[PDB]
Amino acid sequence: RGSHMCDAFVGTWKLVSSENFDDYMKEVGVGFATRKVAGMAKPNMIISVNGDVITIKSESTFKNTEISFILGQEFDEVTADDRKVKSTITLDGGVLVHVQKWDGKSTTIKRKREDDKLVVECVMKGVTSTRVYERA
Ligand SMILES: CNc1ccc(Nc2ccccc2C(=O)O)c(-c2ccccc2)c1Cl
Repeated sequence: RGSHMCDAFVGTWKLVSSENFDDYMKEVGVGFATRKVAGMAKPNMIISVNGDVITIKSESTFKNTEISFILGQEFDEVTADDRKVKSTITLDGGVLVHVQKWDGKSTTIKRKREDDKLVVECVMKGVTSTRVYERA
């Protein structure tokens, strides 16, 4: 297999900035204790591609999580805050667009390359949080 555009996401990433994440978690429905502990965390994100399968791992003092998926194909995901969601991830003009559905609710997580950073935008019902990662 040759190179793919999504190889731009591959690597080891560390959180360097976070904005409005507590308000995003509130809108998602995360409880007080989980919001406080999750808000302290500085995750490392490890992204790899093998054939059609993309794997995103998050390692932190709060939780270690991992998803593997094929673009456009729905999968089960247990989130760091212990939601059991149905997830679909697609590539839209270079942006990984991740929709999570649960309990009649929906949230969208976008992952984009900007300069040498990986920018994550989390959106729920008018509330956005921006989390910026740099290469580890
Ligand atoms: C609603 N709850 C919630 C939602 C998103 C989280 N994290 C991320 C998810 C996707 C892409 C990126 C991130 C990131 O963390 O940037 C976390 C979280 C996961 C691990 C540690 C801390 C928070 C939590 Cl709890």
